[PDB]
This record gives sequence, C-alpha cells and structure tokens, in this order.
Amino acid sequence: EAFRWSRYFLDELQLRRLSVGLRLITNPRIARRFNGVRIMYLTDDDPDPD
Amino acid sequence: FVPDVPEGYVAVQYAHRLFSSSLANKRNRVTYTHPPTGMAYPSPTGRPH
Amino acid sequence: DDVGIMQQKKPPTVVQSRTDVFNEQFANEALHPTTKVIFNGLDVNTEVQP
Repeated sequence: EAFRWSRYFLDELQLRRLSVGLRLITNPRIARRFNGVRIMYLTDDDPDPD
Repeated sequence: FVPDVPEGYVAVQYAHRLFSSSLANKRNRVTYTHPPTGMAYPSPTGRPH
Repeated sequence: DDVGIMQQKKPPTVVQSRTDVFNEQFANEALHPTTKVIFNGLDVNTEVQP
C-alpha cells in the first residue's frame, strides 16, 4: 500500500503542516509585494500611504 | 513678441489684500483670494486663470 | 532654410530630476529660455550608421 502514492516523498506530519503553511502564504497581510505605480504630478497635502 | 492673454483669463489688479496667511493641511500657506468668486487658494497650483 | 553645419549656440540645459517626492520652488527661476529635462543620460542614440 505504501507504494501506491509517493505522497511527494514527504512525511505525513509535513503534509499536515504544509496545509497550514499554505494558509499562511496566501494571507492578505503577508502580500506586501505591490504591482504597478501611477505617475501623476500632484501636490502631497495630507499624505496617506493608501 | 508679446503673448496674448488666453480667452478664459480674468483680469485682477494686484493688491496686498489679495494675499494672506492661512491654514491649509497643517501649513500656513500664502492663500490667494480670487476677487470675483471670493474663493481662497492656498496652493499656487489649481488657481483660476 | 539650410541645415546648420557649425555647432549652434543653445539655451542652457537644467536637468530637473524628479523623484517620488520633492519640494517644488520657483524662487530664482530663470527668465530666459531654458531646456528643462528630466533624465541624466539622454545621449542614447549612440550607434552611428555610415
């Protein structure tokens, strides 16, 4: 039975943890690499990052 | 060459009274008040022609 | 009407170097014509074609 699927040659616990890790890796708060910029000539009164 | 003033522009005699100190976004900007509209314009940008 | 062969005299060329944020000021602005330009390396057309 062990031979039917290699399970990526990872241990059971590693897969179990891997699922949680996948939940971390796709969390919005982590996703701080940003794509795209708007070049526009504007006065910066009352700046907000957002 | 003397550039013509463009069609939309509004004549305004300079006077000391037109310029003032004023608050605008945590700064004491030299506000200008347009004599017609009465509107105050703290930034040099965005002022009426 | 003809193309100038001798090196022509040109207006002084101030390089504005705009960044993400800056404090614009126009005290001691030149009154004479001036070529404001934004990038430092504009000698880009290098490859001469004989």
